[PDB]
Amino acid sequence: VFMNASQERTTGRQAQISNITAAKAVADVIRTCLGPKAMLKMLLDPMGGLVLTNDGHAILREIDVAHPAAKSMLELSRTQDEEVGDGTTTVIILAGEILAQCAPYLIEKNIHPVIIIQALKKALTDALEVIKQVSKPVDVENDAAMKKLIQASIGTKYVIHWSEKMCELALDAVKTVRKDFEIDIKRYVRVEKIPGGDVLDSRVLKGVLLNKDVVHPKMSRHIENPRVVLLDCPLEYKKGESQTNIEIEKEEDWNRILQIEEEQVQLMCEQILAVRPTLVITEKGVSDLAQHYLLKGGCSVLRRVKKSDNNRIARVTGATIVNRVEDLKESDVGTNCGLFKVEMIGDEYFSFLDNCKESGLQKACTIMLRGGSKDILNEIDRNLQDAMAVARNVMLSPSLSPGGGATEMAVSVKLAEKAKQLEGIQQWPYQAVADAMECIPRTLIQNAGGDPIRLLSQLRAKHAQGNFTTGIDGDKGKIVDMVSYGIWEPEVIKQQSVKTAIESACLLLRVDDIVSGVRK
Amino acid sequence: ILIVTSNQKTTISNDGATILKLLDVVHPAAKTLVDISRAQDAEVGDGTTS
Amino acid sequence: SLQLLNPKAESLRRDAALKVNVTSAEGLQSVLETNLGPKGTLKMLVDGAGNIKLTKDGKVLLTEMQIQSPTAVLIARAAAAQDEITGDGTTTVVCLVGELLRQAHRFIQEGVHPRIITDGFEIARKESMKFLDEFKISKTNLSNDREFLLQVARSSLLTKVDADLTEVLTPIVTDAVLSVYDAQADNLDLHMVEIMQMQHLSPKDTTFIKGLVLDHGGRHPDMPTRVKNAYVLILNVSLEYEKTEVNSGFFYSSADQRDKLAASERKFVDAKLKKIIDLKNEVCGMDPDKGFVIINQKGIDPMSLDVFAKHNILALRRAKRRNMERLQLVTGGEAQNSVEDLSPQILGFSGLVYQETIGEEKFTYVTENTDPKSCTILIKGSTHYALAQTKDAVRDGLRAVANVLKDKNIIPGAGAFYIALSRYLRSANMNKLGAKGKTKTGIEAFAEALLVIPKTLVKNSGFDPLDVLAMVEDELDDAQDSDETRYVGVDLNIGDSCDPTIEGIWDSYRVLRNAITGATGIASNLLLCDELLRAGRS
Amino acid sequence: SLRLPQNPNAGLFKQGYNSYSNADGQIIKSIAAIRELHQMCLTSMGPCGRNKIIVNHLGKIIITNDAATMLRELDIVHPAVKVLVMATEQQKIDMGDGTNLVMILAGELLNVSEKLISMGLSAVEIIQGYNMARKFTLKELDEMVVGEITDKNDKNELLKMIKPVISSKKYGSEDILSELVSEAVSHVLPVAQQAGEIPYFNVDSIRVVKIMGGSLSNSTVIKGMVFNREPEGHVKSLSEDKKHKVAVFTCPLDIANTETKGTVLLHNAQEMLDFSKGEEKQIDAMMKEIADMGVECIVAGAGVGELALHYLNRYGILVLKVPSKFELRRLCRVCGATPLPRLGAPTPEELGLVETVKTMEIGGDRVTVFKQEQGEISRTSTIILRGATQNNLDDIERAIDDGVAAVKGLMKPSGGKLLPGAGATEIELISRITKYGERTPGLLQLAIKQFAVAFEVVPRTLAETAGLDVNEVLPNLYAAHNVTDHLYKGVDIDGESDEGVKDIREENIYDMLATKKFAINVATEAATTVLSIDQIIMAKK
Ligand SMILES: Nc1ncnc2c1ncn2[C@@H]1O[C@H](COP(=O)(O)OP(=O)(O)O)[C@@H](O)[C@H]1O
Ligand SMILES: Nc1ncnc2c1ncn2[C@@H]1O[C@H](COP(=O)(O)OP(=O)(O)O)[C@@H](O)[C@H]1O
Ligand SMILES: Nc1ncnc2c1ncn2[C@@H]1O[C@H](COP(=O)(O)OP(=O)(O)O)[C@@H](O)[C@H]1O
Ligand SMILES: Nc1ncnc2c1ncn2[C@@H]1O[C@H](COP(=O)(O)OP(=O)(O)O)[C@@H](O)[C@H]1O
Ligand SMILES: [Mg+2]
Ligand SMILES: [Mg+2]
Ligand SMILES: [Mg+2]
Repeated sequence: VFMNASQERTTGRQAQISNITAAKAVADVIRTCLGPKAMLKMLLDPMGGLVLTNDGHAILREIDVAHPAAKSMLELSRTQDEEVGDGTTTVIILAGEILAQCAPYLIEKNIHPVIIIQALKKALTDALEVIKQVSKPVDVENDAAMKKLIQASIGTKYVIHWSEKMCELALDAVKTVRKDFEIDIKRYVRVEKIPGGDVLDSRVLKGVLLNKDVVHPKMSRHIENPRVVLLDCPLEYKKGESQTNIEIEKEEDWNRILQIEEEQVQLMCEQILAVRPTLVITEKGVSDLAQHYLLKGGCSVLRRVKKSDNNRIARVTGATIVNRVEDLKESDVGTNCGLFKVEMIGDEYFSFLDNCKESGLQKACTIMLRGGSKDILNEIDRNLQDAMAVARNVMLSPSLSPGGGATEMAVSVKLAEKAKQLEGIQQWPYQAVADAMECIPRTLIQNAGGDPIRLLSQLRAKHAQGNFTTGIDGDKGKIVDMVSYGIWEPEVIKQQSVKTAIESACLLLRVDDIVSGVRK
Repeated sequence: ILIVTSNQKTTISNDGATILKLLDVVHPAAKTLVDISRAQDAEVGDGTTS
Repeated sequence: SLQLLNPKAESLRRDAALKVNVTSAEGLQSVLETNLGPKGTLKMLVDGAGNIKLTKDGKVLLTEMQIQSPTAVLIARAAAAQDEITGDGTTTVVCLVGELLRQAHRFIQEGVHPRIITDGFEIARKESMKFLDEFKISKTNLSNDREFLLQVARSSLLTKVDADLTEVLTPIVTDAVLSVYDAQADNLDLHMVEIMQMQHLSPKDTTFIKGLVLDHGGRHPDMPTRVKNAYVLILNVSLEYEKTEVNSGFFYSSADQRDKLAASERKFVDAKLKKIIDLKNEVCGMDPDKGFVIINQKGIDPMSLDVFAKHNILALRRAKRRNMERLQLVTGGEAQNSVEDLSPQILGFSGLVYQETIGEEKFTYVTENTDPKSCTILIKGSTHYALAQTKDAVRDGLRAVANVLKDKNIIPGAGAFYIALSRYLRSANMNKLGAKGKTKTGIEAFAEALLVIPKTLVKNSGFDPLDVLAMVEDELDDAQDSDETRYVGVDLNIGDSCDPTIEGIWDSYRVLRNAITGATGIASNLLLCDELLRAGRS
Repeated sequence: SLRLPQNPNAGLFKQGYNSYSNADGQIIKSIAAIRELHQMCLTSMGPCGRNKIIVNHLGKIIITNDAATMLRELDIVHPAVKVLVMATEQQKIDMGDGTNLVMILAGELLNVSEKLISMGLSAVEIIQGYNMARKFTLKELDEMVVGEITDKNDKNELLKMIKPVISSKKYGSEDILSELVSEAVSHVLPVAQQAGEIPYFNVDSIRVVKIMGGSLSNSTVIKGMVFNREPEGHVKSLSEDKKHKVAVFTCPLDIANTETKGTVLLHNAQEMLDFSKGEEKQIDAMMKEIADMGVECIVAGAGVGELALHYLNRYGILVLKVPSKFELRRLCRVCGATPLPRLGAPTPEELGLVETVKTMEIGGDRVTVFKQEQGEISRTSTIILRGATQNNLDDIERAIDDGVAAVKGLMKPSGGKLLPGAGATEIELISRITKYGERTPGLLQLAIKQFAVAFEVVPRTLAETAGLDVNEVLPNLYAAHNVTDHLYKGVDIDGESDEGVKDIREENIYDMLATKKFAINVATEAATTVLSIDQIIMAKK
């Protein structure tokens, strides 16, 4: 025989037919996961957990497909999630259609897969132009419009009923992380969960939330003005780096060796008491003896705190990451701490750190979630990532594109009108771009239960005459303009949807053959 | 050409008429040469190899 | 306890047996309810042999597909008895049993015993008969109008095929029962119509023939296919060599007796055929445009075909048993077995007889009868499954129009009886209760379970059932505000009420009788079932 | 969260049953899956089509560009394909050609209707759309007729009939095979001044005798038939008697014997001595009467005994078995006699005439030739095929069967009028249906437009097999119909096809009216069934 190949070489036209059918199959799984009346999806992972959601990205993380063309479609959700954080299902559902509409031609009119690519870049160049023209700017400092902008994505989720609280929850969190350009990052956004409780009393509080309690019982559970000092090192005597081997000759040496173990922990504790802190947060563990004299000054000792939770404390309290204790000064000590208090919950203890609230480093915060169960917490946490992702685009880009499919439908109309004046060989793939852009409103009408035949016919008749902000009401299923409807989305999500969907088609269209089982 | 089929009976030949008859051909495209060889053997009787 | 008797036995008791009965009924309901109405979907019964067949009747779907669950076997047997005696309404039986078990199980979970629940169904069933006999209407069938039979046939055939084929086939159903009628004896036979399976132009190119059509052709080429006037003659004994029953053998003394003993068999053939030749010239000798055809049930000797071929005699063989009754009804002849007695009175008459060569076979067509008491329907089609589809359509449509003549009463369709029966079974004041607070639970369950039929039609059409019924309960109420019988229906084109009567939709009286009676009995016995068991010797 | 609850309707129908309903995606699963076999009939379409080798389970290899023949042997598990399979067989047993057109048009209606279902148009409306479009198509084809033929007797008139049919299958051979089929039809039809009232014609009249070896140009026409059989007894005279009366017997020529079984009974030795001569004198009384009238040929279907053959050898009477019953009656049509089962002796009225019978080898095997000159024939002819391979001659037989089947399609109805071929009337129907869709406002207008788009495959499939660009000659052809001369525009297949215009009358490519009407009806009915079904129920194995 010959090399590890040639099992069944899918070559010629049938290879591309399987890819268009495979790419269409990925969109059919989450066809119902779009619009305000979207259905949820419970996926069963093989480890033992469960993922309850409707986001296309979180659905496609858990699924596993043994096909190489569908896996490239699987990776597009990571492009959208780790770029903005909203519209992942929009990316997957649009590309499917682009690959599908271009297929008739590939299969029958024999246009080679390179001429379609040249047609799409001019469509991509024109798509950014009309998306730039259709979008209207909006003021960033208007809190009334910002709340309606944040809740546009929440409306397609379960917590639309609590949208009055989530917009206030997300707006306060984004402004805390926002640095005075206007760059923010979600790594300090703490996703700590508390099972049980009501969503109404759930609120954001400035500062951190630990899972641990104090070590000694005599520690003060209520401090007016805490002074936090971060420690990295072990506060206990440690073995040390080199090969050591003390050799003891006299009887007065072993008690001296055990006595210097007590005096070294005294020396590091006494220099900590030069500034007299109230709360000492150590990264690594703590000894039972050093804690005892940390007590003889008025400090408070905690268990080992992982690094992550200390970098947030450094920005909240204003302290610095300190390992060498001999170089401890008064300037690097945290201050302006609001309040200290420990609540009793049956799961674990929880220590609260509040801030005085009154440029410098960006402040961190922890968002309290009080759901119904464990899956409700993970469901609501992903909604905050989808809701807070919307708040970044308006700050980075003041443009605001219309929602409800009006933006993509505007791309469909202009590409359809300009396709007549684009006479040549590029006309057939260029006109097929509009056929897929008019599907993302078609999916909303199908989920709403209406007839998309007459609605889209009524849409195109009023889109040219009425206005550029016309769209479909997902709840009622009638034509309602986005100006009166009062729901808007950013323009950045529309750019990534058009760019990622077209750029994905240019990769997959160049596939000629599929050969499986070569080597590792 | 010396051919020995599964039944273990020797059959030596020079012309391609009976050589292709002994070798039971599975492939249809290779059976085209066998059909013309028997047709040339049936009609004329010469040039079955050429 | 059952494991001590038989370790290999099993038993579900009092909660697991109830869920099995309801889930199996709802599972059978969810699959088979889609065929209800004209907008229903077509099923492809693809067996292991690759046989394809299209149908919408629940009888043939459940017959080919063997049922594993024990509950659905009882429902399939009910559809068999429904299709056997009536031939229509199998989809209503499985939906009523599924809904009755659903609505009943809603109350069994509330802590109600199954006994008083089934007691309410029987009182509700008897109350519906006192509502049904007043709800029906009487018409005079003596006029034999074609317009009423067409719209009644159109209501039954629309639930099998689309509109354009229904308009072509709906005159074929009305033409089936033209001459088959007896006022005094009240005898009407359904089996006299003959269904022939053959491949021809298209399903939409079929047509009705007045007389009989046989699937046997002329064996010899010399006999004439075209016959202007034919006198039929019925034979039943076999004209070929029949071994003498009592074992025997020809032991010839010399070679000269061989051909003579061969001629001994020729004498018995010529003996019975000489009377046939004498029967021909008895009527009139040298009469052009007057043939003579013979229909024999058993085989014919190929040696004797030359005798029939010389005198221009059409001979057919291997005919069916039920066709012997159909010959005398169409041609007006008389059946005969032997040839001892013959006469021109026993012979029938035919105005036109012709044959057509379609493929590797030939079909004999006998038409132009004076007063034929029977007919036939050619089931032409473009495939194998369309023959069975049109055969089931005719066999289901013949019963709907035949019941109009068996009993003159007829119920309006379009869910009119189910909607009107819902209000009547709401409040039984002091008519038939039996007990306080016990029977009324079953009256409410039976009333709510009957309204699933018009809702299932709306679910197939693709509209909301609650919205289109809101105007409908409303229409009936406004009608009541006038003390008038305005029967309302369900139109699936626009999603609005309509009159069943004016528009053109009817149901047979015996369909709703056996459906409600069969569904109530099966729904009662399955609720009474508290434990399922299995036992036997492998 | 490891094992599912296993669909608690599993107490219902067994595991072998598979449901593939809609909403789940049945239409998307089907229209697509069948695109593989749609390309099979598409590649095998046109004069430059590719034949496909199909090896059945028994091993009998067949190589054909005839689509039908293909699907009969393909064991197809998919049920939705099988609706297209036997729908094509209806065209075979009836019309006889176009097997490939009805399959291509039926599949393209499902392929082009992807846009209607995906947009969200109701399935019930699509059936009503194609049905009303089918009615307009049948009514409109009558107006585009320019080939109203009324003679249908002469040989040159059939050049517009048989040669387009033969030009499709193995385009390289046109004049030779058309001469065989056209000369066969002239021998079949009787010589008369005016033959009317629908004269009878059947496909069994023209038979095909396959002989191994020899070039296709060396073939010839035979009025009789040719059997692979060994004559017995003597050599023929071949010019001496000038004519031969041929008796055809159903029963054999043997000392007659009874049905019920008997045996010889002899009470004494006097009958034993006469029994040896009694059998000889018995047949001699029946055999001498046959020789008095001069029956120079006897045909007995069953096995002939040696005693009967011995008496016939000395008189020089030809014998022949002919075991099969179907081919026994065709020989009677040549001579013009009827079967005479009993041995007997015969009569002048029932006995026919045959000019001569000669024996030779055509492809090495000895055969019996019943060719006659100056004799009267009625519905009988044969075409002796010479070829290099048996696999190629099988396709010539079906091509001739489709050719003579078109003659059955013409003479059986009152009119089998022609139409413009080579992608001429198909593009005209696109213009007619495009104008028809705007006359009737409604939601069904989308179905009328997409019904016209399905007819596009007929011109471009000839261009794809020709190695031409579809996006150049197809839109250029529409400019030629702008405006008789515009009706005779078609698709050219030649190296000079850059212009994309060739007149039809230069080569006389034409198609039948009744063939396309029956093909469009069966194609629409095939697509009507596939779009009407929603649930498909399988079974185990
Ligand atoms: N209330 C609404 N009515 C109509 N369309 C909506 C509505 N909300 C969102 N959409 C549409 O749904 C698409 C996706 O929005 P969203 O559900 O927030 O993102 P994702 O698809 O990531 O869940 C947008 O392109 C928008 O046009
Ligand atoms: N004596 C000869 N001298 C030269 N050429 C010869 C001679 N005999 C045969 N040939 C040539 O060589 C070829 C021999 O064909 P070959 O294979 O031997 O026989 P076959 O073709 O029957 O199997 C022929 O094409 C012939 O032209
Ligand atoms: N055209 C129609 N419009 C409204 N209802 C109909 C129509 N045709 C049939 N029905 C309803 O469907 C029910 C069952 O009819 P049918 O489908 O013929 O029997 P089955 O369900 O046994 O096949 C009837 O009770 C009738 O009310
Ligand atoms: N020389 C030619 N020039 C142009 N067209 C041709 C030529 N030969 C064949 N054709 C076309 O090729 C087509 C083949 O059709 P075909 O599928 O064989 O017909 P059917 O489907 O009725 O059997 C014909 O319609 C004919 O018009
Ligand atoms: Mg979103
Ligand atoms: Mg040689
Ligand atoms: Mg019915």
